[PDB]
Amino acid sequence: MLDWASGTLYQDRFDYLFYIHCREVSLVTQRSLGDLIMSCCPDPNPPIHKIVR
Amino acid sequence: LLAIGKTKTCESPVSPIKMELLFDPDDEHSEPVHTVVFQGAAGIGKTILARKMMLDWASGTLYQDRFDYLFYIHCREVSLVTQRSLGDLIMSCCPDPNPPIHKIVRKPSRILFLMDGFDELQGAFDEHIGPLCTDWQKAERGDILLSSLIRKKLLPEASLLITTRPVALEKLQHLLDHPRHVEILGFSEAKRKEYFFKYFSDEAQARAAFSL
Amino acid sequence: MNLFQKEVDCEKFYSFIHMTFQEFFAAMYYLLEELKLPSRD
Amino acid sequence: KKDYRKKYRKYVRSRFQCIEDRNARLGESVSLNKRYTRLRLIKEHRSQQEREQE
Ligand SMILES: Nc1ncnc2c1ncn2[C@@H]1O[C@H](COP(=O)(O)OP(=O)(O)OP(O)(O)=S)[C@@H](O)[C@H]1O
Ligand SMILES: [Mg+2]
Repeated sequence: MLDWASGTLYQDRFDYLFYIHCREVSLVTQRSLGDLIMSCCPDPNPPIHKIVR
Repeated sequence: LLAIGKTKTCESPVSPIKMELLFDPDDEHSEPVHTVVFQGAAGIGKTILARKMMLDWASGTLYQDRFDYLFYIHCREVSLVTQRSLGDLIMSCCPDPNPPIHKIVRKPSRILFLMDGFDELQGAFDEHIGPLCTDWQKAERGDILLSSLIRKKLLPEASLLITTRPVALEKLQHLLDHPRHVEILGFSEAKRKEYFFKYFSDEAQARAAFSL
Repeated sequence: MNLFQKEVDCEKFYSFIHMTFQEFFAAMYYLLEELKLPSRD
Repeated sequence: KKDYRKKYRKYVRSRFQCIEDRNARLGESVSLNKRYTRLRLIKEHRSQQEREQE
């Protein structure tokens, strides 16, 4: 993750390496891919209809 | 403990930390820190140092760049039951019928959230509050809003600063985002004999007062 | 609460702000009026 | 114009640059680029006798 962010690998290919820890993500409630992308994306709203496009 | 009790008067100079670059990255090409934790004994200068930072920033003596909205937030005053929303928490320290929030909080990269007396709420953090709001236009429930701010959900890229007595440490370490903390000591050896010259009027007073 | 890390994990090891302060508190224990701590003689 | 890629890269590079050990008293993080070596990765071809001998 850090190497990609600094631009040391996977410069092309992809640009949205969404780290998702499994322990933290409890699976009962409502987890939606929108929220799972927001959590690792600091903003009131990250552009999803553009990121996931 | 023991030596300072005896006299701790021996020459023991150290390398001091400055205050303007408290948030700068450790190296020179890394990432700037987004949390600092001042910790010291009871009544050693946490609140006075926070006030000094606030007043110096207001006068334009430090952090001219970086951030321009150092929102002092005392912990004791902020009771956590009712509805505390980041909008109200920014209004309280912002004299106006309405301060521009959809504009102030639109650049969390430039903010400071000076706090105080986090020991006032040690008891308050015990069960991990499941709801962790991420918006400043909601009824954030108070203590939950405080926990979210500490964990950097609200304005995740908004810098922080927490002063606290050394009474939590452990429970606090499960909420901090790798914060660079600073321990406070007090006046060292000459700062005292300089404090007397600021408390008392003239040399005639200060000399005898200190000697006593 | 100054916490010291040894080996792999750190422990609490509560401490007083200063030895003279702790001595003053011991004196206050003696003066004030009421496992067993040192006989109040 | 708003290279949200740039902003996300900055945030991730800021949030993923320090590694706190198990016994880390407050504010004792260590930089990954300092305390990160390189492991050994292999496309597994480990047989049963190979595993036991290993
Ligand atoms: N920088 C300073 N220079 C001189 N005197 C100071 C300074 N800071 C604090 N003091 C004195 O110390 C007193 C309290 O200092 P504080 O640090 O505010 O105590 P405090 O830590 O806020 O009390 P706690 O621990 O939060 S309950 C003030 O009334 C001042 O007289
Ligand atoms: Mg204080």
